[PDB]
Amino acid sequence: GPAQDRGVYLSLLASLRTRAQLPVVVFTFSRGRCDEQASGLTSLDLTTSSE
RNA sequence: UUUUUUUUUUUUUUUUUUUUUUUUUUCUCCUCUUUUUUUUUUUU
Repeated sequence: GPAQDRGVYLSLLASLRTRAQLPVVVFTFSRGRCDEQASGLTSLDLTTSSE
């Protein structure tokens, strides 16, 4: 769902940032919805202030 | 629920020269009448 796919995004991005496999590549099969994925999350902040 | 790839505005430059206005034709050709020729001279 529109609000449930975000749940999937914040589920996979939760049980993987704790462990060492934080670098992740998502092979989206559409040039259009690829930007839609990043647009509707808006909060990961996976960067240190030094980086 | 629609991915991936398909180049672009020709290369060249560090060659010598010791002439001179013009330019080139036109043929022989019946002159009508008072004359010898007047004359010094002086006032500029």
